[PDB]
Amino acid sequence: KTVFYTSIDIGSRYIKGLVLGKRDQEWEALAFSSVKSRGLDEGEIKDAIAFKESVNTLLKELEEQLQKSLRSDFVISFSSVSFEREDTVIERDFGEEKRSITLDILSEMQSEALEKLKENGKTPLHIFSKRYLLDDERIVFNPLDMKASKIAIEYTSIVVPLKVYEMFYNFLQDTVKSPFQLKSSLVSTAEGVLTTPEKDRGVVVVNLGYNFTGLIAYKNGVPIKISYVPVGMKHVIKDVSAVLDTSFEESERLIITHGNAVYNDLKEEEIQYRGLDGNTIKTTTAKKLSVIIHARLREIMSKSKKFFREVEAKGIPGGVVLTGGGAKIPRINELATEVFKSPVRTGCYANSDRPSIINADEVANDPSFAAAFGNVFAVS
Ligand SMILES: Nc1ncnc2c1ncn2[C@@H]1O[C@H](COP(=O)(O)OP(=O)(O)OP(=O)(O)O)[C@@H](O)[C@H]1O
Ligand SMILES: [Mg+2]
Repeated sequence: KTVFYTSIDIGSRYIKGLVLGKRDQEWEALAFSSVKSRGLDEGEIKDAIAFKESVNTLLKELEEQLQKSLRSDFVISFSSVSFEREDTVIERDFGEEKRSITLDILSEMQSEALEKLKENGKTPLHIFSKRYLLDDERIVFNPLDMKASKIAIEYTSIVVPLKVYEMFYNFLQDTVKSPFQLKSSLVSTAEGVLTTPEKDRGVVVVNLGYNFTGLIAYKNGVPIKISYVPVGMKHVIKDVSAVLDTSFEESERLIITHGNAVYNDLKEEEIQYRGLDGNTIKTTTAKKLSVIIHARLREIMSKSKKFFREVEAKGIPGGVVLTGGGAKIPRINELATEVFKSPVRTGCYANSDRPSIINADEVANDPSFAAAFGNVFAVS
């Protein structure tokens, strides 16, 4: 039997869809597509009508490719500036009795934790067992099948204000014709591009998103910090449009097709583009475009450099993994290496520890689909 794993990644610019099939442990990419996101500046959906259709267009495209009808459970991730880390510990005392830890005991405890994390108007999207202690002072890597008299588990969780949660939940409930689970797009991205030795030794994931740049760091298998910089790709595009009387659409087209993270060695070859709201065709050079881009990019990083240090107080054995649309700008890793002074690589599903899904060559190598993959594996 082929069990289906549907996944949606709601971004401020694009909504990515993906459907994976597991059969014998035969991960395959049965369907996938991307669509222009609508109805939300970001964080908030300011036009649920426009937004709901964007999600339906995606759903149509997906169902069509599958020559089927999606009725399986969905895993939907979305981006927010309000995601944050929260911990909680849960303990059990079986008295003098020396009970053996089973999966049941572990899920009860994780459930106890989920409840506790639901407070202060926040609600957990991801939970990670951080450490295990059997009857005070015996750190184990896996408590399962071990007999203890007492057990304490510290959990790390990524939470969101239920205010934001409701917003997405309500609208998606009237669009997705099946139950689902919301997830952080930043955490899922990390889960879909990182490697175990990386999540373990220490690594920083820098998502070069649209409205902002997301920051998340892992150490010892779980995230230890998460934040962002209020500077994203949207700003690089505003910059290009400002310097060149061009429109925002034309600005993005240029960035996507001619942009480069290193301008110093480019040729001054001519590049044409339509002026602001007119046929008036104007012209720039390859180098001038990249000069405008370069500035914005140096800011984004130089600005997220304090995060690098802030976590350094708890790791670059893994360096930085760049993901998101920005990660696709040519030679951006080269710019990042100079700014962060550490090893920099591009994140995508292919360069991860994760299973080598079959028929899935383009999206698995696309940084923009990282989260889509993460959503599925950030579960089972
Ligand atoms: N191939 C590319 N080369 C360079 N820049 C690109 C490329 N593809 C996309 N971008 C840039 O990335 C932006 C989209 O970023 P991204 O794909 O991270 O957005 P998103 O997932 O919709 O947003 P969010 O960060 O809220 O999840 C575009 O506005 C564009 O400027
Ligand atoms: Mg994204």
